[PDB]
Amino acid sequence: GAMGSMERASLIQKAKLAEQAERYEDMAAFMKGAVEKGEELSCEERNLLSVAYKNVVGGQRAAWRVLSSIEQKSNEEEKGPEVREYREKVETELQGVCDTVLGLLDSHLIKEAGDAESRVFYLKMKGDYYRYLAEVATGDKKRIIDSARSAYQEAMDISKKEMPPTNPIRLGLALNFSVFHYEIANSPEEAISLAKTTFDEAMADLHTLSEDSYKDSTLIMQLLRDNLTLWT
Amino acid sequence: GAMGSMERASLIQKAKLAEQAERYEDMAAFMKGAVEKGEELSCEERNLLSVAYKNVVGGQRAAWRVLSSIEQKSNEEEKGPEVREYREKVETELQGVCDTVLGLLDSHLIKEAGDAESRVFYLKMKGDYYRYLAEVATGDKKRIIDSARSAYQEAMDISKKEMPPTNPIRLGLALNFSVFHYEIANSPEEAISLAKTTFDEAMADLHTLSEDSYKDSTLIMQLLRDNLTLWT
Amino acid sequence: RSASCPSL
Amino acid sequence: RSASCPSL
Ligand SMILES: *C[C@@H](C*)C(=O)OCC
Ligand SMILES: *C[C@@H](C*)C(=O)OCC
Ligand SMILES: [Cl-]
Ligand SMILES: [Cl-]
Ligand SMILES: [Cl-]
Ligand SMILES: [Cl-]
Ligand SMILES: [Cl-]
Ligand SMILES: [Cl-]
Ligand SMILES: [Mg+2]
Ligand SMILES: [Mg+2]
Repeated sequence: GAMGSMERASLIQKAKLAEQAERYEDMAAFMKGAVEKGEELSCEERNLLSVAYKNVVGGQRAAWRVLSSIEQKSNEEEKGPEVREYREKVETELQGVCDTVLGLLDSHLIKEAGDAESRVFYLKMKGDYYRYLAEVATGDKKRIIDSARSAYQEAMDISKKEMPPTNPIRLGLALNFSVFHYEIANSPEEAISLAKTTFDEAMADLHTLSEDSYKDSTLIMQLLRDNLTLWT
Repeated sequence: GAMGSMERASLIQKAKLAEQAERYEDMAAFMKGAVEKGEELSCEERNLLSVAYKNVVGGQRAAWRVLSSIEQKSNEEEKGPEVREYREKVETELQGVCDTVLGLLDSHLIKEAGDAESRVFYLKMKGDYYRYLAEVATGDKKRIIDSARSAYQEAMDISKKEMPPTNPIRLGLALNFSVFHYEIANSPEEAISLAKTTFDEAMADLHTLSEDSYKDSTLIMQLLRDNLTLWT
Repeated sequence: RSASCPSL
Repeated sequence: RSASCPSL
């Protein structure tokens, strides 16, 4: 496509407007449109893509959790199929959005990504979208979990070789990978160890940053520390 | 319709679930479905209908205002047609939602409403949805404004004859009608006079209420007083 | 801006 | 619940 007739620059402009109006679903469609033009994304464009879909999927994940919890409470008086039906409806939409993002990554964002920044970014995204599929999977959960792990590990390998320890995406990758270990893969010890080593290595690299870079790194570092305080 | 195959009671149940999950768009579709079954709505059902659409339209109105304001700032460097196009897109969707609600009221909620409670409720809704159309209208603004006024006045006439002055819907009707006068019809004096007389008449009827009724009336009364503090 | 009756 | 990296 519906965005096939619009200029790439117009889609990017509209995505920024949709962000200001908090129209994340529109923002996502504009950015899908932009990606399907077939040109590589700049840093700012990758960010818009990421914000759009994280907000769309964020809303669906929160609804899903509300509904699963009502559903689980009902399996402790008989209320009919409605709770399960609606939970399945929300779940199905959630899986379609994740399938949309993973399709974009596979056609052809990841294979065209040559620079460490872009490649790490896209592999992290892939990890996160499999992680979201894993949160709702029951019967294939194992293959989904392994696809998440494999994308995260590939991104971690490149980020460790190619980026400084305070790089915000390296940090955000490690944070999300640690949440994977703790909440999805049932490995709280792996989670805690990754969070601690990530925090410590960033700490020792703060001295190299400007005041602005410093502010960006330390924000993600606080979330690592918040999780460590929760997990310990 | 898409809800034509689902049970009325199942649509109502799902609407309540959608509310808990903050899926207002789903909530609205379920309640449209429920209305199209052709049975009159109970008090609780009317409330669900009202919450669903007010939230859907609330989101669109806020986006529209963000975009109009960017558009107006651009008519003080030339940026192309994108801002206007997107503002028009949001506007068009907003007008479709208002058209959906007014269609439901006209087929056949209002004409089947015999009791004062239901009839006031539906006429107020009609006033509010024309008011939302009026907020975005430029070229027909006059007829839209008059359709709003006429629905509000008809509801005010019934509410004054049939309901006590502290009745929450009578109060909420007067509040919304006063906002109409101030923001839409350019009659700040009418607005202030309606708010004051409404507040004063409720004040003198508080003594008749239980503690629970008392709490419901006084919440709306505070908003009247908040507007009076703004307008004076 | 004036407050209208909130959702609810 | 653990916090993941926020949107941005
Ligand atoms: C939150 C996202 C995963 C990221 O790394 O952002 C960098 C600030
Ligand atoms: C907010 C709506 C218009 C109304 O009257 O609610 C009653 C509490
Ligand atoms: Cl949205
Ligand atoms: Cl459903
Ligand atoms: Cl992979
Ligand atoms: Cl919604
Ligand atoms: Cl558009
Ligand atoms: Cl009328
Ligand atoms: Mg029982
Ligand atoms: Mg200039």
